[PDB]
Amino acid sequence: EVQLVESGGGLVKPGGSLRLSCAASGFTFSSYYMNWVRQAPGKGLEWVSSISSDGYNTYYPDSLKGRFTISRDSAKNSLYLQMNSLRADDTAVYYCARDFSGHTAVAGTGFEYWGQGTLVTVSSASTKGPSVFPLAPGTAALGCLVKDYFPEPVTVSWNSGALTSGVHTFPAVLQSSGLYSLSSVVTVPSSSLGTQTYICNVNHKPSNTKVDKKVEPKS
Amino acid sequence: NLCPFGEVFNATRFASVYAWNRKRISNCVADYSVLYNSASFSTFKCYGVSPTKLNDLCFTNVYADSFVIRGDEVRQIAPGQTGKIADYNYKLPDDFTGCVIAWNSNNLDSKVGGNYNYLYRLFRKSNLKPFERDISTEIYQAGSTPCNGVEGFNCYFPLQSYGFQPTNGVGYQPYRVVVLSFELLHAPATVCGP
Amino acid sequence: QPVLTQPPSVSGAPGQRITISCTGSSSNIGAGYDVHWYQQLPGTAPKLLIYGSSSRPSGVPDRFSGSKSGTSASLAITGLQAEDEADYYCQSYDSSLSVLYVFGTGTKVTVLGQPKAAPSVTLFPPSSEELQANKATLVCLISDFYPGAVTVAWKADSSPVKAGVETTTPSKQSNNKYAASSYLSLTPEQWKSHRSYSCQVTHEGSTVEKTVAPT
Ligand SMILES: *[C@@H]1O[C@H](CO)[C@@H](O)[C@H](O)[C@H]1NC(C)=O
Repeated sequence: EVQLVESGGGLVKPGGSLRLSCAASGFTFSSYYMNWVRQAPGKGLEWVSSISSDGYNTYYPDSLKGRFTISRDSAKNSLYLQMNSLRADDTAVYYCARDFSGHTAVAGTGFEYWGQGTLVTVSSASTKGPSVFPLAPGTAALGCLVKDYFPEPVTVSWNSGALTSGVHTFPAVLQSSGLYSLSSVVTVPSSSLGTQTYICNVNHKPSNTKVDKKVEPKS
Repeated sequence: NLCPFGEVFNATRFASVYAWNRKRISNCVADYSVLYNSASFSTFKCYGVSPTKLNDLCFTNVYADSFVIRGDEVRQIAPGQTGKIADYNYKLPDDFTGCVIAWNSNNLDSKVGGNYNYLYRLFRKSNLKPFERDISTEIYQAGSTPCNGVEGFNCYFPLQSYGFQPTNGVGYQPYRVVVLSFELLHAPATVCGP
Repeated sequence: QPVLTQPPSVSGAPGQRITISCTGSSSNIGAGYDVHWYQQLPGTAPKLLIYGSSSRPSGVPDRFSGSKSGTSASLAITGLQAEDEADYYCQSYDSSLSVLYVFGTGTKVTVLGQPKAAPSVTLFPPSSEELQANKATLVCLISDFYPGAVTVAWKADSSPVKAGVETTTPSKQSNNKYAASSYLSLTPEQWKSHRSYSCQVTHEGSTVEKTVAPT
């Protein structure tokens, strides 16, 4: 019942500023401490910031040197993290978390609930939209390739999410040009290729791009 | 003739914020250097006077107000502040002259399973005037219908318990607060400094 | 100050009991603060697993247990299952306003007893749309192999292709197996000028290869 959804992540130039938002639902918002934590890609977890239930107390670690600010809004039941003087070392997936209940023994010590997390990439490069190409085909392989995009991440669904069985999405690779590329495939029976259309949907939030590609068997 | 600041700060038991304890200091010399040089205080903020010049001045009436609050509520003990504690338990005036001292007391005022002795006032009809102390326990009418002395629909007990635990976060841990108020009214200046 | 230390990885076969240690100091664990354990599945956000150093929320089976003593804590998993392969993080609290929430190093737990699986290799030729854009990429997908250690080579009809090869490190699949991908980049000229292109995958001394043609 407790929903926490993050947004605002993407590309930010080094030294720039970025605002991350986290919408919360399913609980009394003004009754819990709220927190921001971060995880670098393939690295551990680091607590970033904390705010009290009323919103007048802010807590940060000295490592951040006070360039992060946390605020909360009960009129929208949202939590905001503002980041200034950003650098490449701040590139990470950021989660908004809800603390424990005030009527417990571990109040204000942990992170009971977590959000989906949003990727913040600090780079001197430029955000670029992706190009989606069809990988055309007893069973057969049916794929589509997302190429030349920056920064991470992208999400691939099939037939607006209706198809889930046999869908394998592969991790991206970093090309020498500095652009990412991944592919998504699915194993489908040969007969239904003659009766069912297959659409793959690619979402690239940092560039605000959505693409629907039709993959059809050639020859 | 040393001022008895020891029995206030070094006291074993502290009162609730809604029933904050008050002691008056008179006919003595106060060595404030023992206070501001001791780094055992989380917050030590003075308004209208500095800790140093306090040792060179005299005042007619000085009051030490002792109570216990939450950590994230220590911010409310300041002039021109709004919040539950400030509005309903302890209010400081805009022209406040004096010092506010607060130190963590988790090892003393917290216990496993919860310490529920400390209470604070949750509701009131109007905001609390400065230095006004309210210890009434009448049922707060929160709307249209009267309560007749029972709880329920828009009828709540004005006082709620804190529930301090040792494992809680620093914002939930108990804090002991002493507010020193020096007034210097049209009266003999009974307290002074060396 | 500054983090809690855990073993980098703990492994065990399905059925036995494994333990993950969490070494704190007198500032966080020895200060009287509880320890929490979070489990992170690959590609997902961390989820609370243990709170209060011994208490589990709803949905956590009794196989997970926690303990703390002195300046250390421990998480015990009894009857290991293939679904427990994940990252486990311990966490504590510091009274100092400059530290507060202290996170553990993190431990990767892997479960043994899986049979070695030959990789499933599928090769794709450049799409007609890509050639219309003066580009061409070869896509080689590897999936369902164990252990996660493969080597990928590309052949120019018999000949090396080391330029334009991008290969991803093997990543854990949801079925506890592993997947990987390799890409070859070239202009349409080399694609057409060669009869065939081969993606070769070597795994445990056994090689599986696929070939595509511009026909
Ligand atoms: C509390 O006792 C100690 C004992 O040395 C003393 O130094 C201190 O002054 C006393 N409290 C205060 C703040 O006066």
